[PDB]
Amino acid sequence: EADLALGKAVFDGNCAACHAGGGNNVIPDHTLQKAAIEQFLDGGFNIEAIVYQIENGKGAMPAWDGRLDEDEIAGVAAYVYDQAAGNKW
Ligand code: HEC
Repeated sequence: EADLALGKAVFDGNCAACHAGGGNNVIPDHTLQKAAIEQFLDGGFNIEAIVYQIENGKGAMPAWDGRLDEDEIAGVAAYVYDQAAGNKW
């Protein structure tokens, strides 16, 4: 599901610290656009993957399974996925 209203509100405080504007801090190449996600998200460019990765915490990335609820797990994923797909980053 998701509503961008909520999803971005989380992003701003939670994700942006690394991925501000579809960026990174730790790995300045792994963004959140499709050219990154397609290869660097184990599972490839899918919402279900992003859901099932955001919670699990791939590599040098905090696991969100206990921070981000069945709501914002959907919320922020949907947000970044839209940006990614659209080129709206
Ligand atoms: C810095 C402490 C991070 C925070 C905060 C978040 N992410 Fe991240 N993410 C980070 C890194 C270094 C990586 C790559 C790890 C590796 O093994 O090299 C990622 C990866 C992602 C991906 C997959 C695509 C990619 O860039 O490799 C996605 C879809 C992603 N991250 C989403 C995401 C969201 C929505 C966050 C807030 C809930 C978030 N990340 C925080 C580092 C960091």
